[PDB]
This record gives sequence, structure tokens and C-alpha cells, in this order.
Amino acid sequence: DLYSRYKKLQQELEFLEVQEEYIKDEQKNLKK
Amino acid sequence: DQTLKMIKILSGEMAIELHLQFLIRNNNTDLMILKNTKDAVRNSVCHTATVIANSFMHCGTTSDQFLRDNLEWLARATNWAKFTATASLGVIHKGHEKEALQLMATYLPKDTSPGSAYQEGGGLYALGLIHANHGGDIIDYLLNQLKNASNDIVRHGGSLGLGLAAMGTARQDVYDLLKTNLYQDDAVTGEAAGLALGLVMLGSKNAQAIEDMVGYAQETQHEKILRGLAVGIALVMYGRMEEADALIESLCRDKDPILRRSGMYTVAMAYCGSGNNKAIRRLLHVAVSDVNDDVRRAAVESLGFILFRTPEQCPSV
Amino acid sequence: KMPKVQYKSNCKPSTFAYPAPLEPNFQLLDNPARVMPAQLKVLTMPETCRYQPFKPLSIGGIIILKDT
Amino acid sequence: AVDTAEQVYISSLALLKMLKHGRAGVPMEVMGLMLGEFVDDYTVRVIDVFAMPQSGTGVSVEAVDPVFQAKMLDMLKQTGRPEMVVGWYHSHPGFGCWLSGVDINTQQSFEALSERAVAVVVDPIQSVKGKVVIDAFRLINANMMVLGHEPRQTTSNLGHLNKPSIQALIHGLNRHYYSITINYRKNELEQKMLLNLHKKSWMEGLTLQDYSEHCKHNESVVKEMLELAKNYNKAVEEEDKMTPEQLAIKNVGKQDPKRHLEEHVDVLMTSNIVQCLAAMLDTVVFK
Amino acid sequence: MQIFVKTLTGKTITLEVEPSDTIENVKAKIQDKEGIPPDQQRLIFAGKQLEDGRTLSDYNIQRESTLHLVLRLRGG
Amino acid sequence: MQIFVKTLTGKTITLEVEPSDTIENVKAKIQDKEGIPPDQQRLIFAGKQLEDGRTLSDYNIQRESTLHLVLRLRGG
Repeated sequence: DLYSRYKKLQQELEFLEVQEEYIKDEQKNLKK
Repeated sequence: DQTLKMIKILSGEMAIELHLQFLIRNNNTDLMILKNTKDAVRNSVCHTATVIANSFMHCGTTSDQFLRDNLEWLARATNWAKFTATASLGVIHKGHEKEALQLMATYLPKDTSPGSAYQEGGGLYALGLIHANHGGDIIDYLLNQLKNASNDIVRHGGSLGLGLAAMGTARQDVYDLLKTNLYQDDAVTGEAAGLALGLVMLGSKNAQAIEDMVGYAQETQHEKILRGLAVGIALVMYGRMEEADALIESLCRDKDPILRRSGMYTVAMAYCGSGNNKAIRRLLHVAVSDVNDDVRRAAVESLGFILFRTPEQCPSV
Repeated sequence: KMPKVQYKSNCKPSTFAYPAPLEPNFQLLDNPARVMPAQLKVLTMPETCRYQPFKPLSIGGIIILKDT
Repeated sequence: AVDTAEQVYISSLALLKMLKHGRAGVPMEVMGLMLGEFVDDYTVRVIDVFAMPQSGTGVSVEAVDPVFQAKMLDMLKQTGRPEMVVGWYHSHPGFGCWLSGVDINTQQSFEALSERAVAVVVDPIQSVKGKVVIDAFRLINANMMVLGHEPRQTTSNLGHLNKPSIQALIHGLNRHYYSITINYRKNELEQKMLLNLHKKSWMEGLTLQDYSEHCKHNESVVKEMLELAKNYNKAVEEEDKMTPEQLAIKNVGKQDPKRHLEEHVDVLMTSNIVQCLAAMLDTVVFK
Repeated sequence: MQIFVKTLTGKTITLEVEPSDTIENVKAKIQDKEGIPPDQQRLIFAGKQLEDGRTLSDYNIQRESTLHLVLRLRGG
Repeated sequence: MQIFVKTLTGKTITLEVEPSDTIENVKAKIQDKEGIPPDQQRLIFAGKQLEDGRTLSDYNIQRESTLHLVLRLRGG
């Protein structure tokens, strides 16, 4: 297969950067 | 024949009966675990835990001798436990429709009408579990029974049974009767009415009904009703994805904690199976930052519904 | 009406275990069997019978079984 | 029958009143009465509270005369607040929370006059900057255990979210009385006006801090920075010549230059930035 | 004849009585209706706290008037 | 102008009032025609509870408006 090599890459790119958001907020709340 | 095709394919009572036959003939189980637990019970919580747990093992197997031979031990339970116990019978005879009304009528003490009204109040609930979708005439029967409005225990059990047995139909009469049952503003009727209404109004996104039911929730003294309707106002809204956004943008704006809690269930149920980026983003964000622990629970609780098509993802977060 | 028909597993019996406790690789099955959804793809179709599955087998649920 | 879900709601005003009254009588066990309403069989609200006059025994107190409360309970209704009484409270300073062998007796008649009654207890000296130590209790009849039953038939998880302290459990607790969970009734308006605490006059923001003492403070701090910098490099040289396990002990007796230094840099920068910004704002906003 | 009493819970109580009834007889009737120990209960009317030996007659009470009942209170 | 008071009993009573009328006076009329004393009620109006120091106009109530009424039992 060759089309999935594009779709899965798009999906991981989507899923990553949402990982960034909670960690970014969590470090803020933690010191609070 | 094309005439009987309607029943063969659209009734599908044949399929229900066939599943029943499969489960009854191929019943494999071993009660020895239950007996091993039987002496460990020392309190009402454990007692009810056992009497619910065993029913899971016997789904539709119509097997209940474990109750008959432990009847006097079971008589140790009291109050709401009895409501639960008779309710569990409906699980043991799930399906089994052809005689069901008579079957429970064999044990329903309807002529006695015990001062321990639970003994009947749960029976209607059991009758709902049997007819989880094949309500039909049973629906109207339960509706007629609610016209007695005898006492709020039976009112609770009846609203549960009818709401389950008529789910998703959007039958107008049940919507009417549940409306008038909610407006009583009573702390044990109104939440059960709310739930049953959510059941029968399933997925309708019915705008006027929503505007109706949010009104009482905006202003009531009794928390129980809010703690019930928080589910119903999500359940009516299933799957419409962005069409529901206007509701969401209101609920997450509320200051009352119970409605903020409900917003989570609503955004969960709106986006089931699809990991929409804004849904995950907001649902995860609110868990990190809300002040009330119950909504912080329900927030992360909601993720499973919106992820379940891709199990390999969840451990990453 | 239902017909009496048989199948078998292609695999070690332990995979389809239903022990209820206190080597072949061809264990047969009757008309309805407790089949783990993960292992539907490893049952022997009823190729020895006169009857044939009209629905593509290795799938769940009810099938009409064509006599041939 | 009773249950494991009943919930007590208290207003802010009752809280501040109880704290002040309990803290004033600090060596002894003061008394008071609280009023509200049973909105339903699952929840009870307390809206306001008023003190009571006592003659104090060394151990405890007794309400001196009932004419006082007989007056009060109608004196105020001329100004609304028609609520009936629902419970009482007393404070244990630093002991903990429990019902004594006579507090129970007093609660007996409160319950005999109305079966829904409640008792409340507070700790005004152990409560600090949060976690104010408050609790609520009600008696149970020994009849039920003679049958072998237990009170509070249970249908829900939400009663079991907390554990009693060992000190509370040495005293009677479950073998005589049971606790009820509490939460705080609030509204936005009072919050919106309470947070004004320690707000200050606008003019305070535009003052120039006496340019003659400022330089004196600055070049006072610089001197100890001198005397510390000359002591830093010794502790830099000794960085590794000894076992690190005892290095913690090397701190304990004798202040270290590194940590003790940088707070001076913090002070100097924090002062000298704002002192300079304010002068610019002034030299623009006026003429 | 009959008389009323009320208390700080909003409860009211009604007693069949006669003017010859003593205050201690009243307290006895109250305990018979509700079980309260006669020493924890206290009675007030006309701004005056009651005493045992006097009677409804000498208290100048009249039909269906409402007394106030109040409770003893101590810590310990 | 007309309003309707649906009691918990299901009985709906016709009340004639005006926007200048006050909730205390509607309670008065209620005690008049149904005997029930004025502290034994709560007025729900399918929403927030009514308050007695307020005029009918304050609630924007209009001709033929309908309301439901619940008892206020206290103590026991």
C-alpha cells in the first residue's frame, strides 16, 4: 500500500501538538 | 410469503427467540464461586453486590434456583435492596417475551400492594428490562399504569420501565405524561422522569423539547433533578456533531457545576467514534483547569466514547 | 427450520477454551457454537457437507445454509 | 429510614460568624444556635446563626436563661428572616472533633423535638489558611444494633469519600453517632464584592519612593554583595575534595554563599526597574 | 377546656386542660404527649417564666391561648 | 384580570387580580376562598418561586396566566 503512507502521517501530525496543549496547561496549574 | 416477510424481517422476534434458544440450550455456568462468596457477606452493601452480580451470569438463562434455595438468606435484605432484587429478575429472563407479562404476574403482589411498595415498584422496572425495545402494546399498558400515580416509589419504577420500553419512539403520549410528571418538582420523581424522557426522546435533537426541559433546570431548589437531567440533555443530542455546538457553547458557559458536568457528557455523545480535534482539545483542557472534582472526573471519563475506534491511541495520553 | 450441520476448528483447542474448571487440531463444532470473535477467521468451513454457506463464512451471526 | 447521602449546605455568613465567635472564647467551649430550613429529606440548609449568653463552668457552659432566645426569635422577624431553628454548635479548641458524653445528652432533646436536628463542631485554632476544621453529627439509637441492624441504609458511593481521624474514632463515633457531609452555598455577587479585600487607592500606584533613601538602600546592599563574593570561591574550590554524602551536612551548620547571594540580585532588580518606569510615566502624564 | 402551645421549630401542640390544672400537671401532659423530661422543658408566657405550683386559674389564662415552650441547653 | 392556580391536588382555582396587586394579597385571597393559612404555601409558576413583596407586574404576568401551587408543611 502507498496511500496509507500519507493518511497515517497526516493522522500522527494531527494527534501530535494536542499532546503539547495539556502538558502546557498542566505545568501552569501545577505550581498554582 | 411477502405477507409474513414483515414479521420475519422487521419484527425479528424470530431472531430474539433464536438467541434465547441458543443461550438456554448452551448454558454453561458454575455456581461454586457464588457459594464461595455466600459466607463472606456481612453487610447490606455486599449482599446487594452479590444479588446484582449473579444476575450478570444468568442473562436470559431463566435460571433462578439460586434464589429459591437462598430465599431466607435473601430475606435479610430490606428497603431499596428489595427494589433491586426483584429488578434483577428482569435480567435473568431477558428476551423470553411470549409469557413475560404472565411470568412476573406470577410473582407481582399487585393485589396485595405491600406497604413495602418497593416489592411492586421494581417489578415494572424489571418488565422494562425484558422489553428493551419490543414495547408495543406494553408501552401503553405501562402508560396506563402510571395514570394511577399511587405513590412516588411506583412512580419512579414506572417512569423507568416506560422510558426504557419506549426508548427512541418519540411517542407523543409518553412525552406528555413525563412532562406533567416532571413539573411536580419532586426530588424522587423528576429525575426519573428526566431520564425516561431522555430515553424516549433519543437522538431527536428536538428543539422545543430541549428549550422546555432546560427551563426547569435553570431554576429549581432540588439538586436531584439536575443530577438526573444532566444525562437526558446529552442523550437527546446524540451524534449531530457540529449541529449541537450551540448547546455546548451554552453549557460550558454555565456557572452551576452540574450543567458544566452535563456539557462534558453532551460533547462526548455528540462526537462518538470520531476524534474531532476541537472535541479532544476542549474536553482535555477542561479536566486540567476546572475547580470542581466531579466535572474533572466526567471530563476525562468522556474520552473513551470519542476514541474507541482506535484503541492503540489512548495509552499515549 | 434449522439444519443439523457441523464444522471444526483449525487450531489448538485451548484457543477456544471454555473450561469451567474446578494433541488434535481439528475439534468439531455443531450448528451453533460459542466462537470467540477474534477466531472467526480460523474455523474450518463445512466443506465436507452437502450444505454450503451462502453468506461468506468467517463472519458472525446467522447464515442461510444452502442445500446442494 | 436514614441514608448515606444527606447533605448539609452552609452560607458564608454563618462561617465567618462561627469562626469569630469561637476564636474569641479561646480557652473555653462557647455555644450557639443555628437556623435554616429542610428543603427536602435529602438536604438541609443553614442560613444564619446567632450567639447566646452563658455562665461558664470550668469544663463547659449552659445557656443562662431562655427568655433571651424567646425574644430574639420574634425580634428579628420584623425584618424578614422568618426561618425556624435547625441546630446548634460549640467549639473545641485544638482537641479535635467529637461529641462528649454530655453533648450527646443535649442533642437528645433537640432530636426529640425535631427528628431532623443536627450538631456542628468547629476548631478555631487548628484551622489555618484553608481546611477549616468543621464537622456535623447526629445520634443513633442503640435499639437498631440490638436487632443487629445498622443505620443508614446505603444506595450510593458518595457518602464514603472521606475517612475519620484516629483521634475522632477513639471517642464514640460510629458506635454512638454518625457524620454528615457539608458543602458551601455561594453566589457570585458576594464573591464579586469580597475580593476587594486589600485593594488600594489608585494614587498609591504613582509615588516616587523618596529619591534620597533609595540610593542609600542600593549601596548598602552592594556592600554585603562584596563581602559574600569574596566568600563564594572558597566554597567553589571545596566542591569535590570530600565525600558528597556528608556534603548536605556541610550546609547545616553554616550559611552558603550561593543561595544567600541571589536574593540580593532579586531585590535590586525588582526595585530599580519599577523606580525607573514610574518616573517616565509621571514625566509624561503631567504636563 | 383546651389550650395551645408553640415552640421554636414551628410546631404547635394542643392540650385538653382545666383551669384548676397546675403547671406541673401541664408539664406532665406535655411529657405524656411527647416524652420530654419535665426539667429540660421550660414554659414562658406574658414575658414571665413559669413555676410548678401555680395553676392555669391563677395564671389568668383564657381559652385557646398559646404558651411558648423552650428547651434547656448545655454543653459538657 | 384572570389567572389560574393549579394546585397539587389537580384542582385549578380562578383568581381575579390586577398588575397592581401583590403576592401577599393573592395569598390572602387564597386563604379566603380555600381556608389554607398564608405560611403553608409555595408558589412555583413553572419556574422560580414567587416572593410576596413584589407586584404582579414585576413578574410580567398577564391575563389568563396559569401557575401551580404546592403546600409548605413544616416540622412534624
